[PDB]
Amino acid sequence: GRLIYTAGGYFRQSLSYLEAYNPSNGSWLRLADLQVPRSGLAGCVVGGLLYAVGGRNNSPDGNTDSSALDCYNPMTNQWSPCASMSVPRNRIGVGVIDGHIYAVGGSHGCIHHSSVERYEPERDEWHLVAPMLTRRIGVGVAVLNRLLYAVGGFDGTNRLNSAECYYPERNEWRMITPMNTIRSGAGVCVLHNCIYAAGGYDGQDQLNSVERYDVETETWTFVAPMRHHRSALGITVHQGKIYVLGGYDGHTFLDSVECYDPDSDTWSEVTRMTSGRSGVGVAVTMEPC
Ligand SMILES: CCCC[C@H]1CCCN1C(=O)[C@H]1CCC[C@@H](c2cccc(-n3ncc(C(=O)O)c3C3CC3)c2)C1
Repeated sequence: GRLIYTAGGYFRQSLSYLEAYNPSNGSWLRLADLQVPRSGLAGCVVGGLLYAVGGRNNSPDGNTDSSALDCYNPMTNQWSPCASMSVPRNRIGVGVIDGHIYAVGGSHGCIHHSSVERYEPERDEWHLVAPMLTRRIGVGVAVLNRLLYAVGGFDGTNRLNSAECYYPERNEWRMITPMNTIRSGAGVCVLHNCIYAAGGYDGQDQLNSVERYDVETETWTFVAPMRHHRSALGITVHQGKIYVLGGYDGHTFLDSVECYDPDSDTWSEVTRMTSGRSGVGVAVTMEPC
């Protein structure tokens, strides 16, 4: 598309911001607020519609895990509730295959989900698919060659380097090569034939390391690290370059936005969000009106 949308997040409380960044002119642009604050959500795009999935409203007067699926139309600049998932999912992963949205893992209270469900925008309906072999909250999700990948996260006791892959036609999950670094709450995306895992939390500190999985070779290879350690960062791809947005570096909620150029293997600070925050949902689509 054209704009990088960031929705929700957390700073002192769950947030309702919807701001769009234009990598062509460096401009930010605040849009319609989310009807319900939510952190640990995920963002995705299907047929020009932006979707905010799961999360959790950490607020003074209470904390409520969200099973919501909200939908934003850039032409109207309006949100609209859509069908709700079977189960609340905080610290969630999502991935799009054949116009369908896969909601992966997440937490509801202290229940850590292995379950997975798929949303069909044409029927406004969810349906549960096969669960993951492992419970994963704060899981990174990526789609490559119509295959879904769940990478890292937290399973209730330990934080994981493990990763697994879902083959839709079989409705089946299988382990793939684990990462070289334990990552939970990382930024996972796809670029070319590789699945990048950036930052996260490894049980002790926030990570700035970045590695990528080559499906052909089935191996993880480290790559130039980010300039800031990050956890609960937003991540997306725009014109063959990765953008990581915000996160927590261990002491401050970052407004830093970094951009990875895979041809030069370098990271550079593109801009800075209008305020520091972690746990945002990110996606990319057309400009609004
Ligand atoms: C609710 C307020 C208190 C938490 C604040 C202060 C300390 C820091 N932090 C935040 O940045 C919060 C903000 C809300 C969203 C939070 C979030 C989003 C996505 C994934 C995860 N996630 N999933 C698994 C694990 C794990 O550790 O294994 C994690 C943690 C990031 C490592 C957490 C981050």
